Amino acid sequence: VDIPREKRVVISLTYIYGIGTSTAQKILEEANVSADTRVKDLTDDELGRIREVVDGYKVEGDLRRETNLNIKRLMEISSYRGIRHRRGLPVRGQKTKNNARTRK
Amino acid sequence: MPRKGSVPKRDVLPDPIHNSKLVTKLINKIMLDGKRGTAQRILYSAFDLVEQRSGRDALEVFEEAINNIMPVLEVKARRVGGSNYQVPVEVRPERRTTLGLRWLVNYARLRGEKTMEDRLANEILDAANNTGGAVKKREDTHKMAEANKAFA
Amino acid sequence: IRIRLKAYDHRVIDQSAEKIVETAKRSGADVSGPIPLPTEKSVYTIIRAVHKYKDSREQFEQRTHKRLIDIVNPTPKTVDALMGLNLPSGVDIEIKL
Amino acid sequence: IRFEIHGDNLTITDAIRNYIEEKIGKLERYFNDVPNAVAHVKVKTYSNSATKIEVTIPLKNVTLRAEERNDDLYAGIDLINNKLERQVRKYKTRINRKSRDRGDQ
Amino acid sequence: VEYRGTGRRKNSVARVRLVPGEGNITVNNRDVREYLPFESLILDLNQPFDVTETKGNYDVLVNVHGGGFTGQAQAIRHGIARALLEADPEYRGSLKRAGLLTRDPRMKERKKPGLKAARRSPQFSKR
Amino acid sequence: SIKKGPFVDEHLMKKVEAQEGSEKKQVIKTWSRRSTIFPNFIGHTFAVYDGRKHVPVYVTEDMVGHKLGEFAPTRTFKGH
Amino acid sequence: AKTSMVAKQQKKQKYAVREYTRCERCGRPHSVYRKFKLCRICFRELAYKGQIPGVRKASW
Amino acid sequence: GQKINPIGLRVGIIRDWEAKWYAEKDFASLLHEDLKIRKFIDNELKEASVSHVEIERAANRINIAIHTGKPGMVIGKGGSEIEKLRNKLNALTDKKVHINVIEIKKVDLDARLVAENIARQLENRASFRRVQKQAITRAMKLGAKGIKTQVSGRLGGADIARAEQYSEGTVPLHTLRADIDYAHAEADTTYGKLGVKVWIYR
RNA sequence: AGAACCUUACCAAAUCUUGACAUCCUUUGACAACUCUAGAGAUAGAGCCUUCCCCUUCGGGGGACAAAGUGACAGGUGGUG
RNA sequence: AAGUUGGGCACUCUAAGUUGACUGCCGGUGACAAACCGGAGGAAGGUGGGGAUGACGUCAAAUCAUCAUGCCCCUUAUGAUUUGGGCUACACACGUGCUACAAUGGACAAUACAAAGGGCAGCGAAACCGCGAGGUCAAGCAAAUCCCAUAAAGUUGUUCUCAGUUCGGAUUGUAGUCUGCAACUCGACUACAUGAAGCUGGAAUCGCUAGUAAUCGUAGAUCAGCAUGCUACGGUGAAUACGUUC
Repeated sequence: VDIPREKRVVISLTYIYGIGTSTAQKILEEANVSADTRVKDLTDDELGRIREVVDGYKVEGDLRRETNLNIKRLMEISSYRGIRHRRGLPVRGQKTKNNARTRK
Repeated sequence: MPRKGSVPKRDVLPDPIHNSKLVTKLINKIMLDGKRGTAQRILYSAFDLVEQRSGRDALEVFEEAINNIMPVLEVKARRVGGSNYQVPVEVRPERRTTLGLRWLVNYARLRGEKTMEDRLANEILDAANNTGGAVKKREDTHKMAEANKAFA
Repeated sequence: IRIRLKAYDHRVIDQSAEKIVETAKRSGADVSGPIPLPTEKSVYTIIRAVHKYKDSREQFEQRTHKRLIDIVNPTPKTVDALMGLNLPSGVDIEIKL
Repeated sequence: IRFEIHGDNLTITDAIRNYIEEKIGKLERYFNDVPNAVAHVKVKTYSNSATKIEVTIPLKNVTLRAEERNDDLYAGIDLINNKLERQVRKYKTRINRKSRDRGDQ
Repeated sequence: VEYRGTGRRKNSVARVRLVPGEGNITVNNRDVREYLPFESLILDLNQPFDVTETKGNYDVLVNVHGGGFTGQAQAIRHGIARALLEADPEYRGSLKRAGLLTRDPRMKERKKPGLKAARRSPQFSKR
Repeated sequence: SIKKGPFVDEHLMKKVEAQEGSEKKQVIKTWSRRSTIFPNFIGHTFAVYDGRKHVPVYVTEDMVGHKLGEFAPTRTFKGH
Repeated sequence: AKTSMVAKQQKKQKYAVREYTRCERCGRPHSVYRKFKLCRICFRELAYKGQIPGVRKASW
Repeated sequence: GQKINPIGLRVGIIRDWEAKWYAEKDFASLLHEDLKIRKFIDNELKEASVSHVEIERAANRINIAIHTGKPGMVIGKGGSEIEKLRNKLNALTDKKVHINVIEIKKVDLDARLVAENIARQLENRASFRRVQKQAITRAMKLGAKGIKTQVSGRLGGADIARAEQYSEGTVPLHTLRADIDYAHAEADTTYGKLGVKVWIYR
């Protein structure tokens, strides 16, 4: 979709939302790509065969639409898993004393 | 026992390649975190670039480079209170050997390249040509201990 | 036949191994004598204080001394030491046949 | 210059928590001109006799202990700060004999 | 001719033998450079028969047991040193004065309780 | 908490099957900390005892992903 | 306080998850050894007194 | 300082065990049957000059050896109370076979007796320093070498507890050769508990 | 040297006072030694294995289960190192 | 195929019962006064290394919550009995550790070498079936043999190229794996997602004199389940002590 060039494709598809080290296996399954594909890859006939396998995935941005509403559903029921989002609470039953900083 | 007398200093084992005690002592100081092999391999690939950028064999070049590192005067602090408390004192031959090895490695770790493949060998040829960063702090000690010469 | 000799003390398991190697050679036996198995110790590390203090503790250990006796000439005179129960104080004997 | 206060079977108030820092705190702030330390105040009631106050301030070299066995927990600190201020002057004049005229050969 | 010596260092026993031939070691029935990791300490491992100069004389073919690579090495140079004094028994002073024939002098130190690990006391804040 | 037997309190399922037949009553005093929410629980109102005071709550249809105890708060936080 | 909890233990509970252990003479439950069933206080006591069988003191 | 008890150095080093059995499987439960009959023997005897007991277990014939500084009182009148003991000791466990008793000379040089008989000189509340000195002077008179004993708390009847020890003779507590025997009693005086330690040697 | 329950001593509830424990004990009433129902749940109500061993000759005493009892007593991780 | 099997090779090794290191033995100039200093003699040398052991005493030091008892207090309760909370809460503040902020590294392939300890329905192999956490039975066994268990760092090769990038992985939704009446308060992992602070840290401050600092992984006690803690274990292993004036 908006991937960068001049790097290897096993790390290049990671740059979008929704892919981490599945391009090593799952995108490598459907497409006949290799590991050493730089910017000089000629991935335009290979752009189509990755477009068929990425169309099944929720990855490119649209997963964050469903991820946002899952929190919005969770706070609307007002669950203890959901109040901890709206209140800076670590949510997954953690100790909210001194070393609980990344939620503030 | 540093107040019963002096500690008995112990023997080391010289290198097999250069047949030098001074090489093995350089291996032990670049040995970060007990890893003998992963540091000795780097020194064995940090004098080939020495022997590439100069035709001489590096066992001559090593003991020629450290002579621009090893200082002849340093500062030992004597607790005189309101005085300068910085006495220029010459260097014992054991500390003369060690403190040159210390400056050679501690400024090899602060260069532009990341690999100590060539972090080390660049500073050696600088010390072989009496320049660089580990040479210029010897002159900084020779502008500090040689400025307060009123305590010979 | 593998008569198992294990005990807590070392002076007792050695003198009870001398009993079974003596009361078998008097009979028609061909005794492979006592060879010492390695001791299966176990360390227990309690803490010394009544209430509070770690960083000052007493370690405890208990050691079992294992030996074995085997014979390969079974006569009814050799098993008279097997049926004849002696030194039952602090040694158990796991008699296998 | 914090005050880890804690009372053995006594409920600490907040009128004490301002009376401490004016006398135990401020009169030793101008001593120790490079300060970073923690104080410790014990208040131990004894129903048979009285209370007691223990103030310990550790420093780089020499600590600072004092005790009063009074029952008035406002008048006793008038004597703790007296014993504290005496002990700092012992510490400083120990190390303020740097001024010794020693001419080298 | 099999001059069979033993040798220990740092919780690693090493028994050797001496068949005549030339200098060639077969530690655990394989090559040394494919078993010992980086070939530096092997020329320090050849130090005991260096002073008796029996380089092209003896194949050894060690069976080593336990420890690590600097525990398997520095125990076969002590291994053949007990075997070199039944090859050259009058050359004992050549090995006594220089290194190999001393001992297994020292192993790891006991972890005392109330402490982090092996005489390194843990950090406390208030001095 | 395996696939095998998604857990129900089962001293509460017996008390809710009498409720869903005819017109429902709007209170079940219970504890319900152990049980999950599956679609035979919708509509009904439970007074979940949070340790202090049993709190009423009625079951919606988006509640099926979660379990019954996750709703009545026990912290009494608000504070600062 | 103490012997109510001793009486709670020795009865058979409803659940195998409860499975609760204390000591036979030590009231405390919190330092048991399931080969000895002794608290760390009296196991230190009756091994100094030798009432337990063969257990050395220390210094391996 | 924190002197540990002198028996604990020496159990097996220069001494032996007060229980000399073995059980690999079910070590726990039949260890409890020991201190069942270490409480129970100390219940009905009730200072019948008993120093200490020994337990040995072998093939459901479990032995009990008691020392009994006053011998015959546990026996009774020609095997009366010794048979009256096995009428209850064989019921608290299964077998309890071959109950017996041996005798000891020098009735108050074993330290269990020496601590106990002067701890019972404290309920009558009479002259604790002489209660000390009665034990010291009699000790090497009867054949001992080193004697040492103290009394710790509520000393004399006052409020503040004070230890009070009296000693002479070679008492090598740090030497591992030494056959040091100590004991601790629980003398109550109806104003707390007095604690009393002793130390005998040879 | 192992806080989901237990631990747990804390709190909110539901209900107990010879007390879930121990001891004299009296009639030793001699197992409510097991399932259904009602229940946050202990508990409550019924269905119930009415006994257990010896040794007399009569049906007692010893181990017999505790339904009731108090002269009593118990129980307190309540307090003050 | 390693059955380490046949024989027993018992030899070495290992595993356990005992012989030996003390200034015994010399030389100093060193005068006898013991030591010290330098040798040789054994494998070991100067209380060999380490552990255990902590004098008289100090601190009304710490526990009437391991226990035990003087005094005081409680007795329809300050004792009981249950499931349900809580001990896990948080704008914060100091202790102690873990993992890091990398190309003496990171990711993937190969390939080695340990010690200690556990296994009373417990350890559970080799096979399978799962991406994996793991499920199904038998193989062995109450154990120098059977299992936990292929230690890891290393070494060898291919890689990224010096950026908050293939550095790490905190935090949130998807697997419902397993233990357990039951994981919402309040567990343990792995699965694809998401990827935050963080570029070696100020004043200050702590540990450490050789198999020690440093690092790497493995065990056990608790325990149905659960440690970055604790206690033991080995692997690799520096630097530095001129000196007593502060």
